[PDB]
Amino acid sequence: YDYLFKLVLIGDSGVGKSNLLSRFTKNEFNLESKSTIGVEFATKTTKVEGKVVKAQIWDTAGKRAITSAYYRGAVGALLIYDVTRHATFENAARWLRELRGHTDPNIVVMLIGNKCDLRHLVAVKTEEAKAFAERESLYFMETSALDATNVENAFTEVLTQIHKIVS
Ligand SMILES: Nc1nc2c(ncn2[C@@H]2O[C@H](COP(=O)(O)OP(=O)(O)OP(=O)(O)O)[C@@H](O)[C@H]2O)c(=O)[nH]1
Ligand SMILES: [Mg+2]
Repeated sequence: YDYLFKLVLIGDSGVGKSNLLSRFTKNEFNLESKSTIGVEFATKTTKVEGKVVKAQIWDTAGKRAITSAYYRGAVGALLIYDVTRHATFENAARWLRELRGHTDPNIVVMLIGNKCDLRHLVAVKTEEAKAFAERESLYFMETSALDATNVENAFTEVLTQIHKIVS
């Protein structure tokens, strides 16, 4: 734990939060996936622009005054929606204002369109998502936990920019 960056994943149920966490930390995809009970953790150590960082990534259910303990100390946040279900992207702003009720204004937040491997079912055009990120100063990437496309880039990018702030 040279420096340990706590990151929280948030977003509605079944957007792929847990599988995202699984593919980044252990490189595996839980097909047999159940809704997350409580909060689960997973760490990974990587070196961002030349300084070894430990990420300590928190995960919970999309569904208890545990929110404050959930967000406490988070210096990063992945706002995940499900590219194929427009209702997941719509209440991302509602996750966003909860995430800013319980964190610092300078947290590094990436909006994430997960499941980009389901190309024939995409219900969210990337320019409405890019518009929402522009409007809110969010980073943004499309990802597939199933294919691993952009998962590492999503996390390391967050980690790198966290590093630039506190370095
Ligand atoms: N095709 C495809 N399916 C995915 C992808 N990521 C997740 N899924 C599926 O979507 C379902 C939800 O996965 P989870 O990671 O458990 O969903 P979640 O966001 O963690 O939901 P909660 O933990 O209950 O809040 C699972 O059945 C996955 O198989 C993806 O990238 N591509
Ligand atoms: Mg889960």
